[PDB]
Amino acid sequence: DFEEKMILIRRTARMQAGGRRFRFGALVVVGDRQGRVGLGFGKAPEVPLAVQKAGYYARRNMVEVPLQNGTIPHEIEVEFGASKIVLKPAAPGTGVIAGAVPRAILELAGVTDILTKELGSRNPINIAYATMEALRQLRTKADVERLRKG
Amino acid sequence: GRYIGPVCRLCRREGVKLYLKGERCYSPKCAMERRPYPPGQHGQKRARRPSDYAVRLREKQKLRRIYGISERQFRNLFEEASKKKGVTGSVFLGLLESRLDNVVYRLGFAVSRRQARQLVRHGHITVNGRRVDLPSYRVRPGDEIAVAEKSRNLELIRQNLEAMKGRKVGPWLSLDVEGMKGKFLRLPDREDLALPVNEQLVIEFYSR
Amino acid sequence: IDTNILNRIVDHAEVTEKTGVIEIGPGIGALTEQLAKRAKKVVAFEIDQRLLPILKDTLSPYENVTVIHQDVLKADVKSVIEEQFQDCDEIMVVANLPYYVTTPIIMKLLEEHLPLKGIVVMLQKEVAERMAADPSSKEYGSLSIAVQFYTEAKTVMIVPKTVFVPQPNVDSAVIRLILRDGPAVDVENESFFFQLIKASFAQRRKTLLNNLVNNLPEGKAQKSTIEQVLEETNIDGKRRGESLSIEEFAALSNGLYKALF
Amino acid sequence: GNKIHPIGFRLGITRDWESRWYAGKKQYRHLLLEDQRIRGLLEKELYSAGLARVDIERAADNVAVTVHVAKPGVVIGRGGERIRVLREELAKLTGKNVALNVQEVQNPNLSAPLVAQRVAEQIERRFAVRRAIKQAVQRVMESGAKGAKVIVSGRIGGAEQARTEWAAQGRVPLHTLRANIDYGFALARTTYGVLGVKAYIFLGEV
Amino acid sequence: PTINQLVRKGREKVRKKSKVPALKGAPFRRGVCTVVRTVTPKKPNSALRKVAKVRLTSGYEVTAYIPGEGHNLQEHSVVLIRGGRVKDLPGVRYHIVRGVYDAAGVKDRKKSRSKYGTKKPKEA
RNA sequence: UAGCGCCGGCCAACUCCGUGCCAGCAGCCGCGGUAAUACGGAGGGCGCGAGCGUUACCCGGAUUCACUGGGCGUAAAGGGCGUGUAGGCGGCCUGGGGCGUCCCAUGUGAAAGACCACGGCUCAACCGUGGGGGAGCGUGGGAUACGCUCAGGCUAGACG
RNA sequence: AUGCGCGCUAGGUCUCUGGGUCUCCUGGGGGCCGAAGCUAACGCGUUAAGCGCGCCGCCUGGGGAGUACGGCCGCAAGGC
Ligand SMILES: [Zn+2]
Repeated sequence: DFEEKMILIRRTARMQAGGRRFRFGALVVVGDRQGRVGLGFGKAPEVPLAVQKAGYYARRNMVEVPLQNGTIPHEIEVEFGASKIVLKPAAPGTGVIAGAVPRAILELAGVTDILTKELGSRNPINIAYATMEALRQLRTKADVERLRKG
Repeated sequence: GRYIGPVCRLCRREGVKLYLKGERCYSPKCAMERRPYPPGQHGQKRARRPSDYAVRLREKQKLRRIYGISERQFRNLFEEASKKKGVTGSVFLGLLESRLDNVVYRLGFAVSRRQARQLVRHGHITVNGRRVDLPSYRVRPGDEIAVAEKSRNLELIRQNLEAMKGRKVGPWLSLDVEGMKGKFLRLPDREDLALPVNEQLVIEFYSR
Repeated sequence: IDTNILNRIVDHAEVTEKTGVIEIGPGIGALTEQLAKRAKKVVAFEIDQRLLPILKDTLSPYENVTVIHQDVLKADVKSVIEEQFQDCDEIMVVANLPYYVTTPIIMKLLEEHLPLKGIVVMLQKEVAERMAADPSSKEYGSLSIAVQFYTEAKTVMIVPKTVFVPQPNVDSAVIRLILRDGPAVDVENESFFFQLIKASFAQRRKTLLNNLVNNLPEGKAQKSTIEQVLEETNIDGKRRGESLSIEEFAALSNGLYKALF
Repeated sequence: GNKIHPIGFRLGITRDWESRWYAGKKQYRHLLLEDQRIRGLLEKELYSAGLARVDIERAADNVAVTVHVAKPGVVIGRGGERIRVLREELAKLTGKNVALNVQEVQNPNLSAPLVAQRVAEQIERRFAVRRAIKQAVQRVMESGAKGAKVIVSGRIGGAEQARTEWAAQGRVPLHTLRANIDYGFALARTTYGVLGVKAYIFLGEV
Repeated sequence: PTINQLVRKGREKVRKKSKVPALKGAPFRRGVCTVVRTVTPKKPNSALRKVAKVRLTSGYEVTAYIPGEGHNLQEHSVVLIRGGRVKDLPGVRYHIVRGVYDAAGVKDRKKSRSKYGTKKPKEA
């Protein structure tokens, strides 16, 4: 039912008593292109197991996005660790102006027009988390009105 | 200079029928009905998943190959569409469909865009009662496209417009099948065109 | 591998312990394995040396599956049916075919007059439409006429692209072709029957007269005879060409050749 | 290391002797020689059908050979021709009116020798060792078989240096007597030398 | 820093340093060869690279790299010098344009003729 | 008349022969010691096409001089510490002036170039005819919230 | 290895030194855990490396090098 996307497989190693033990980490985006996005990071000693785990985690940790005309209600600027993401609403017929990682995240959201920029460190995991936070921190006119007026 | 050489190989590479050759690509011979895999020695091997760049490039190449125009002219048209008002995609498609050769093909004078280009270049086509011999000419809503009096009896045009009897033309066009003439009414919509192209990828490609 | 969908195809074939099954181009043996557990006898034609060990290994637990290393075209199918299927009533062909060898592999089987009951295969959706075409659907042509003259065709469903792990360029569809009891229409002049069928659809958007007179030097010489015979058989070269039914072509293949044969 | 034979560890209990008969000191070695010859011949001949077990018993100058095979049709042949010729061969070998028997092993995925010989056959066909082992263990695990383990010796994929692969799944308690562990060995002869395949299967307790 | 600090001092611009001093703001130069010597590459590579010594129209006298399979660079050959640096050879910072003055295009190229300046083989 | 570059990752495009750390390739990471998709040749493919590549230089990516838009415990970075000149900055309440600041009217901001519309070259380049816009500066008028200023007060900073 | 000044942001605990109405309340100083928060991490956390404002001094890859040259100050070694 949910679409799946792949960001990175990385093979990390740790030393043992005369040799190396490997473990694979997988980053996965899961979305329905209607305003639901999940990001999963999964570790396993074997690649398909890692993919499955990441998919599972993504299906758990889901985020709703307030889409209107396939864009973001308001520009945002979120720093996670040493990574920084800048999102800006765009007019229709603009497309997703983003790097590989932000594009991967935002495509499965249903966003069709946006401008983005990465700042500071560009470690993909941190960028992915920062994008997640920026998506999680969005508000509509209605939400803000309810908060203020009630 | 346009592209001269094998054609249905483009059909194969792009993975969509892309009616370029006219009649053959309607018969069981379009080369999509036999060997629909890309050409070459490694045409039928399990390929790695395409990159973002690859996806955008393929989309752009497909859209360009449909109309058979140079990359330079394509980029110029895209720039013009970008600078204009409204949606880039819709305006871009409207600009690609306003070409004289494309309009000629649409109206049914020719079976293919290449034949239409040849007819235009060879002076068999008139616009508002004046000879125009340039495939890249841009027509505007409220223009009269007709076949030159001299060429009204040529076998090609005669049989092409004989086959257009009791056949529908695009909603953004009208045709007087007996009158050897047509009419351009308005810019075609995104919905009007049956293009197998998602122009969003073209926009994204040119953003880089 | 395409999971339970394989078991679906066999389900559309309805084979049992009564039946013997011919496999054309098994590959790994995904379909072959499923067929083996449901069929009394399975025969396979494989010609690729590299995939042979894998296919053999996949067939290790089974015994009622035979593999013959020879191309289908060159080998006499009749003899193979004679030995391999001595003790089964229904003889059926279930296969998935490479893109190049789709139609000719069907035509060889149909021309040979094999005791086959049904051929349930996976082909291109386009080819599936062309084989099973109603009149004047733009799918009507030589393929449809030939197949329906030999075997009744029925497309079951459409297999989407989003099935295979490597996603292909064109969709697939599953068809059934049941061998008719004798020729569909009585005509002794089979060769010229096919000549007429293929000539009549030379130009789809042209008329019958154009597709008739242009073909054949004698035909290009004796124009009037064609017209008068067509009017004799209550047909005319004006309608289209694509609107004719099989029996109409039977009548024409009788009359037109009766004029000169 | 240096694990002892899991069958020899359980000859008394949870397993049984393959050969069951009696002979005095005077006429022991001869019977054993005949028995070994029979086993050799059977291994040589019936390999195609997937032999898993050969049982020999003696009552009074008689031989009751029982062969456990995955595919009994191959052994029997057409109209009982092959079984008959095999019986003729065995009887010609030793004038003891041998009585051949054929049994079909139920669920041939649950016999360790069959698994071992299958893996060896796969290796002979230049397969990928690790993937084959994983698949074999998976197939054993599917149809019950509380424990499974497969070991491939060394000289993997025509390498220069030998190494052990070992894929296993479930409980394989080699230290418990009441285990009922079924064990199977195979030897895979390839162009770059020989390989050893060992399979352990664990079928419940008591 | 504070706005006052920036007003008083400001930000110093960064100037790029030319990697081709000998050229003196020209795409190419003409020189005369003096020494034609084969040298050895930095650690990970081991070969015998052909290198010329060129005195230019400028005051500069620099080592140059001859790209190709074989050359006809003698002790008095007039040559054209081009930008570009060899990663291995420690000191060379220029290439030689093949097929210009005295250097001739490497015999029997078929794939990359623009570089290694050679005429198209008249097919028959 | 159809060429030119590329086909290890950046970056779209894969196999077979020749060589065996040699010949060479190279923008970076690096490929070359007998199974080279990285060198050389073929077949094939990709991109552009009367052009295609290379070198040189400028801006961008460089948030890598950071006004928009960075930092200084250990990554380069707090003066060895005071006193203090110029300079920078600065409580609460009233009133005048209107310098900064803001608004309106107006002169200028030439012509070409830039944007929009319409037209002539058979279209386009190219050109023409109109419409605006424009930082800044002049001149006249207006507003007093904040900053500056002048006058009168207050005690929460400072001092005794 | 932490420039100076001021305002705001849970506490607990141990000390040195004053005031009171004196189980306790209230100031100034010196340590240890730890809210919110900050940090790449270690850690900091009402004595901030937190949240803000003002002013000053510094950094722009690593060697060459705290070198050469020039200048200033010292008897000199040397210092900037
Ligand atoms: Zn085609």
